Amino acid sequence: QALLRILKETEFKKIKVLGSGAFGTVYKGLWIPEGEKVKIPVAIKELREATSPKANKEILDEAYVMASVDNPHVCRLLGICLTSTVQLIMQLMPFGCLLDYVREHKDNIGSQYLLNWCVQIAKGMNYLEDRRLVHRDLAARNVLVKTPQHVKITDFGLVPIKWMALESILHRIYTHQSDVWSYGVTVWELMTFGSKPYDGIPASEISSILEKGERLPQPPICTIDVYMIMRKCWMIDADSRPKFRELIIEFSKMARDPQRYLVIQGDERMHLPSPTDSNFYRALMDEEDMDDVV
Ligand SMILES: CN1CCC(c2ccc(-c3ccc4c(c3)C(=O)N([C@H](c3cccc(F)c3)c3nc5ccccc5[nH]3)C4)cc2)CC1
Ligand SMILES: *CCC(=O)Nc1cc(Nc2nccc(-c3cn(C)c4ccccc34)n2)c(OC)cc1N(C)CCN(C)C
Repeated sequence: QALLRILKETEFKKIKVLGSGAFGTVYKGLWIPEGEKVKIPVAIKELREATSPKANKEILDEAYVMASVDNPHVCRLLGICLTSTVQLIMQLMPFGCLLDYVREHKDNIGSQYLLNWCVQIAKGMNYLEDRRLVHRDLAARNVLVKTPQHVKITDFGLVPIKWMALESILHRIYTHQSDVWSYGVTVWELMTFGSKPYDGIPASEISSILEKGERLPQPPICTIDVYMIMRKCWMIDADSRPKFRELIIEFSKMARDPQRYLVIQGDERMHLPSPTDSNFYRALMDEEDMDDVV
């Protein structure tokens, strides 16, 4: 219970709306420690509804779990303010979500970032599986960018039909193997630089298209090796889909040599940060003990 700090309304302020997500609106905010003069940027989620003391017990019970995750690629809940409409606090990611990031640097990211992102998302998901926590809403929008070299998964354990496995659409079954399905769509989002999956198709017909056997198409920058992993994530039998621990190894193998698995125009004119630049980013923005990029 020492991982979730109970906050007062007077020690933080919302200053700008960042967007809208699960159970409420997310703001960029400022934390002002009691008796201090500093202003610390934070992220604040204010629920879209009023709550009662009783429901706040269900909230705090889940909030203690959400604050107990410890992995470089999983976001941790930091605090909560039980003010009628509950307010949650986590670290603010200045680079935004990976979905917006990949759209904004479209066709200009490079293969080595993309593959390492897949490695890091799989590391976080494999961590959640080790904790026996199902995400249930993995998507590019829920992958935050701490630095361009370091992403973290957020908002797990809380309808996105076009990301859900077939057994989740048909029977609301959410397992770690259905998280693998959503991971496949998330990678598809990254390889298409943020395209909307099954765009233009009504949600009510998605289950039919999956039962008929059709899947999202192969991105032009993807070799067949990459598309196959995506397709193996979308097999109808959940236990036939790959494990997150296997996805880590496979995308790490492809990251040890990126240009053979992604075909991008100008890829050599990009490249990952030099160690000099990597140490600069980390001393300013990312002091965590993350492993390393491939
Ligand atoms: C009858 N009634 C039905 C529903 C009700 C209820 C309502 C809310 C939560 C609940 C309880 C706890 C969390 C969330 C949501 C929720 O959305 N969370 C995100 C999360 C999850 C995991 C890791 C992580 F870093 C963050 C998250 N996004 C943020 C954005 C900005 C600031 C803070 C943020 N916090 C944590 C549980 C039950 C109680 C019973
Ligand atoms: C994908 C939408 C998005 O996340 N946009 C931005 C997020 C920023 N930081 C941040 N830090 C912590 C938590 C969140 C967060 C969590 N959830 C569930 C959200 C839902 C909707 C919106 C944000 C959410 N976000 C951020 O830092 C300043 C900026 C952005 N924006 C607006 C775009 C990114 N880029 C232009 C800077």
